[PDB]
Amino acid sequence: AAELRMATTTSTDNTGLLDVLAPAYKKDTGVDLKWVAVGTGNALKLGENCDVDVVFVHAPKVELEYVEKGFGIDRTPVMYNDFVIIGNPSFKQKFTGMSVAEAFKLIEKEQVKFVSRGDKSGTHSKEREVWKEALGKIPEKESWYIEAGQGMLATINIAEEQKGLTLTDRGTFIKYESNHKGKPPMVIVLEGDNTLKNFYSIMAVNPKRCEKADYKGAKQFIDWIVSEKMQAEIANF
Repeated sequence: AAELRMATTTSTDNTGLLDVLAPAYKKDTGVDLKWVAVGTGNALKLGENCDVDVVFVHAPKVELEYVEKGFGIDRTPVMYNDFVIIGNPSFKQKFTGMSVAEAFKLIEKEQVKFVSRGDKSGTHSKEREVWKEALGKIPEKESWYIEAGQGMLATINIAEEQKGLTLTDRGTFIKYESNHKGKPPMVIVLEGDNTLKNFYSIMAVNPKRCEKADYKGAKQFIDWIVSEKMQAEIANF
């Protein structure tokens, strides 16, 4: 009967993360998670306006703005659905033992085809971050660096078509895999590096501006997530 009201993002909702957390939380705590999944800006606006108790999003840029502006507090990452580098089976041997930075340097050196989302995407700005960390620059103008301007799944097909590489979240690759049953066009070629980790952030609505937000409920949920049992539990999804 007790509940906690959450504004989240349509892409976050689609990962199923929340559908995993909610039953587990109800079991430990007796509280029902209730969420609405909208646009990023609107998810934050819902917290800004005192419509929810907590906010759950996937965009570190604005998350930080948000905290700054005074809208959210207790920013708390939940790691999930890590990014991986994929390409045809040829490539796996190529990078064995390597960090992402070492592999990307190699990609540049040998000029292997790399396909970027090249759209307004969470995956795209992440992938840009990875090149920046690896080379100190985004190879935007290199002949081998192609910007598709397409959804994740379309840019995987382009990478496959041009016998090159791309960066995708694990969830989509799983979907891609269920499509091409049998013998794989595409295969995980690099994973695990810390810079490839994926985080979704929970923030509590600031009680100082939202007198009637259930900040208690918010802090309880956040503490639960942050707790070792759930830290260890989450890592094992």
